[PDB]
Amino acid sequence: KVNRSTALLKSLSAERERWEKTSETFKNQMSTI
Repeated sequence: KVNRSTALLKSLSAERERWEKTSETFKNQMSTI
């Protein structure tokens, strides 16, 4: 279904943004360990 495809597309784009934020947080934690 097209609606399901669009919903999962926007959800996975949000996941991409969240997980690149997680990656940069992981890079930040190296400075403090």
